Amino acid sequence: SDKTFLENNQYTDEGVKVYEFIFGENYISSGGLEATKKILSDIELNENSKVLDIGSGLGGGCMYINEKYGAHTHGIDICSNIVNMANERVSGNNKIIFEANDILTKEFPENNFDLIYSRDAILHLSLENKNKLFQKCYKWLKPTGTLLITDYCATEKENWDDEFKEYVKQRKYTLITVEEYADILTACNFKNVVSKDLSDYWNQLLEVEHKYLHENKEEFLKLFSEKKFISLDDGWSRKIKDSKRKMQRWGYFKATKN
Ligand SMILES: Nc1ncnc2c1ncn2[C@@H]1O[C@H](CSCC[C@H](N)C(=O)O)[C@@H](O)[C@H]1O
Ligand SMILES: CCN(CC)Cc1cc(Nc2ccnc3cc(Cl)ccc23)ccc1O
Ligand SMILES: CCN(CC)Cc1cc(Nc2ccnc3cc(Cl)ccc23)ccc1O
Repeated sequence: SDKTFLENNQYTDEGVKVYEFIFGENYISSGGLEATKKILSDIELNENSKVLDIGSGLGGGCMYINEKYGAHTHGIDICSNIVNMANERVSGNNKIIFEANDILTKEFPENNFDLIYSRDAILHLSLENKNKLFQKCYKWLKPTGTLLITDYCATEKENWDDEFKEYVKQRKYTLITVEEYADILTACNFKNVVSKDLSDYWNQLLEVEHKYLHENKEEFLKLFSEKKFISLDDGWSRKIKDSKRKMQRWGYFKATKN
């Protein structure tokens, strides 16, 4: 599937390390540890709780959830190179496992998890694939369970410019509106569906990251190339510009089963 594509483009080892430089250790998405603390601030779990992280990446989210709650965390990520990196950071901790697998082919028992959690990963999935995932997610949640998601969203396609279309095409993203996304969750039988466009906050995160990149660019070049620097600088500039003009949006979704 998109495995070899992702492993050999956006999520190369070098690419992942660059992301870590800007998001912080163990994170490859928006706001790293700080945003994660915010996203989980109203979430209640204990040591016996069971957590699924969809697209767990370098594992920072699972580590934080286990650190904060003592919960059992199980991360699934389709990139084997990323999974291997994550595994090497949690070798001592038996309540944190990662597994290399497409979440779509992954099989789980019904009523399994207290929390199903995903941060900026579901944008990789086609529209059809987003639907079957959430139906599988519904099954997997215990009756007392919560689904918790951040994901890239967008304005309708008639408002995309050429550059945004090209970015979405070459990254093989499928981006829908916050409303279209919320619609899928209700269609997949979830209750208490809560949707928020967090683009103002996302823009603040991107700004901190962008400033941080420039402030620490000497340390950056010590580890990476000037080519990788320009590319990253350029990409953040565009995400900042596009969230400002409401073209690219950051969706937050929180839902239950009953
Ligand atoms: N079909 C799929 N199944 C499982 N993981 C997938 C997937 N499609 C994309 N991914 C993964 O989703 C991750 C998105 S990047 C963000 C990773 C992590 N949630 C964090 O915030 O740091 C990537 O590591 C990618 O490999
Ligand atoms: C290298 C690791 N760093 C980047 C500077 C992580 C990181 C921190 C931030 N800072 C912040 C995140 C969330 N809330 C914040 C609130 C305030 Cl008043 C200040 C900084 C915040 C933003 C993005 C980001 O990626
Ligand atoms: C000459 C100008 N061209 C180069 C071919 C610039 C150009 C950049 C892009 N890259 C991008 C456009 C919008 N958002 C982006 C976000 C990120 Cl994280 C990275 C690249 C982006 C796409 C098409 C395009 O034509």
